[PDB]
Amino acid sequence: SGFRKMAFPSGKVEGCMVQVTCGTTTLNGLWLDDVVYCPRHVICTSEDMLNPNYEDLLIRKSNHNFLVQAGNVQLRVIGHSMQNCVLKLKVDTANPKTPKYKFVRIQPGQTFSVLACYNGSPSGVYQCAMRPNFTIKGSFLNGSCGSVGFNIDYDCVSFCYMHHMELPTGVHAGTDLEGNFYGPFVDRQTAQAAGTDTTITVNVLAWLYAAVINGDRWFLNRFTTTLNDFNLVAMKYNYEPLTQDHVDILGPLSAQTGIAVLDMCASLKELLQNGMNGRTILGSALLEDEFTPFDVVRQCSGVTFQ
Amino acid sequence: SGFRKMAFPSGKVEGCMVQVTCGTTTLNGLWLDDVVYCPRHVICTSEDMLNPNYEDLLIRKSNHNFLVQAGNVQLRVIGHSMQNCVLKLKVDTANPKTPKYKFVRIQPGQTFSVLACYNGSPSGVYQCAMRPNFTIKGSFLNGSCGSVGFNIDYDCVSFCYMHHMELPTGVHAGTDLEGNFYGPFVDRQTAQAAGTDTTITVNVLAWLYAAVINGDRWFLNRFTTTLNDFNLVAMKYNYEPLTQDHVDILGPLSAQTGIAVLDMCASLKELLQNGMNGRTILGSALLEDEFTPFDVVRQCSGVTFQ
Ligand SMILES: *[C@](O)(C(N)=O)[C@H](C[C@@H]1CCNC1=O)NC(=O)[C@@H]1[C@@H]2[C@H](CN1C(=O)CNc1c(F)cc(F)cc1F)C2(C)C
Ligand SMILES: *[C@](O)(C(N)=O)[C@H](C[C@@H]1CCNC1=O)NC(=O)[C@@H]1[C@@H]2[C@H](CN1C(=O)CNc1c(F)cc(F)cc1F)C2(C)C
Ligand SMILES: [Ca+2]
Ligand SMILES: [Ca+2]
Ligand SMILES: [Cl-]
Repeated sequence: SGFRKMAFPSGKVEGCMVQVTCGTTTLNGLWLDDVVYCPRHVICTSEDMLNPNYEDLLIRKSNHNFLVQAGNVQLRVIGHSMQNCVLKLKVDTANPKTPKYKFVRIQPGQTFSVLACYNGSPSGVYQCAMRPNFTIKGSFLNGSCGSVGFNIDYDCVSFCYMHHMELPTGVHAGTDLEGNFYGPFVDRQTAQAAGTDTTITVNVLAWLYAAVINGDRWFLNRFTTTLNDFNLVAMKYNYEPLTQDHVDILGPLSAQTGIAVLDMCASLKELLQNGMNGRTILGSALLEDEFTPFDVVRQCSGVTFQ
Repeated sequence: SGFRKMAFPSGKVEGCMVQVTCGTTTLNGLWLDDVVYCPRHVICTSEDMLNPNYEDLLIRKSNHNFLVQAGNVQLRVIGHSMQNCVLKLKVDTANPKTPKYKFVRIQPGQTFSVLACYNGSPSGVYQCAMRPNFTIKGSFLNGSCGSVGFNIDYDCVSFCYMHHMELPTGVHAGTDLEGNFYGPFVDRQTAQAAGTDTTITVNVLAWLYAAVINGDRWFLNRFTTTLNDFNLVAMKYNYEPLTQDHVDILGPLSAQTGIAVLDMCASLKELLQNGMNGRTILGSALLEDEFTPFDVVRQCSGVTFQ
């Protein structure tokens, strides 16, 4: 028993982390086979960043301008191109530790692990969600750019995120591994603000199922609701609409606990309208929306990876 | 910016995890050089566990009775002994992935990462604290026994915990790597209860320093207090006494923020007596006591490991 915010084991991603230096700028790179992926603003100095011409700045650079280190060892760059907001540096050595991997673009509401890195060396690992407003609530300092976020499915690392920037309010923005931003953000030092966020309703329900499984059951009421009446209440409290797909995805947790999704919706409606009255659920005083239904089943079923 | 509950990168510990089977019972082992460390109750069946004679049960076992798998590969056991609550199985192959490591016995209040494992395969990683009552608030299912907890100091893995058991209220108990229990617990299925817990005062202060560093400053008052007057208030709210050692350990965060430890004590006293009035600190509605001063400086300074 017990429920913790749990990250994927980081070992397969640790073996892929390198340092990329171009001039004054060092950040992190991801070394898969014979390619290093990093943020394209490694080619910028301090003044450049207000409004850089990347395509232009990159012409003034030769392969030899990029210093790539995998721990001690220097990797020799033998090619380089820009894809959207990411650099691909071809190196003369394939990474012998390259895991089986995929590049995925995750959906808002989905979770992943971040391996926070400085100078190509891993700092820590923590679980995040892609917020509805396409930001993450991370912990990133200057030097963390190029750190990646990922899921592991048995032996396969699905890379979904590369860190580029911080926004007002201490939230973070980045790209998929094809260098396309999540949300409307751009890799320029301009006035950019995150959209208003919303609470990921399906994840809050998944977490109430995690509470029941763990014997924290005080908030279960005797009532049901319709999907329509539920979404009218959710709307007031800045919660995303619950869809039928969301209901279907909650099916297995519903069946394991013997609590219909619409009955759990009736309990969430009461919590939203009445508050928690100083009580906790799974040790928390606020409703948690950063656990997917999959995360709940995995953690409560003890699913493992290669 | 941003503050997350962050685990150590798990890669060095992942390479040490194996499966140990004795009869019907499979749990996890830690393979360092040519020795596998696991919980000694791997030699028990279901009925044994009410009050096992370990010394006795272990005599009926030969080396060949222990099936040890490192992924696919079987390891051949060529020796076995019991040290307190742990088995040492000598194997004919030294682990080529053995990191530089130490066995440490941590102090209550100190944090570590758990690599949750099933059938020798890693599940997830999360940060825990050794509670004052010698329990941890973990996430452990049947099959997780032998999972280890650890700190990384640059290249060196300090093993401090091996998982043995769950207690009433969904909290967990285990041993150091010399097989001695943290707290008064025993590896028998008896009525055992955790002592009353207390809040780790020094860690709450470290976390308020983390809030200020991150620009969450609303709870800072204009007052100071003496150490004695502070500890009289702490006592009422079931907080540990703050010692001079604790004050000295908070010195660097005090200096970085320009807030004397006794001034921050005055602010915590007001929070304890008045509550948070529906406000949050670093996104939390409750005071957090599972971040050490070291954890705060590391996460806010971007310290990395080999
Ligand atoms: C990254 O380049 C690195 N070397 O680590 C760095 C990471 C951030 C520093 C602080 N925390 C981070 O995650 N990224 C950047 O410096 C990016 C790059 C230029 C500006 N920028 C920002 O993050 C700007 N941040 C910012 C705010 F957070 C808030 C605000 F009001 C204005 C800001 F500029 C690029 C986007 C090219
Ligand atoms: C471990 O042996 C394994 N194979 O994973 C297992 C781990 C626990 C199962 C549930 N969560 C765990 O962390 N340990 C045990 O089964 C230990 C071993 C015998 C009993 N036991 C318990 O954990 C008993 N738990 C228990 C309570 F949690 C609460 C309660 F009121 C009574 C209990 F027995 C040993 C201690 C030898
Ligand atoms: Ca050269
Ligand atoms: Ca044999
Ligand atoms: Cl909370």
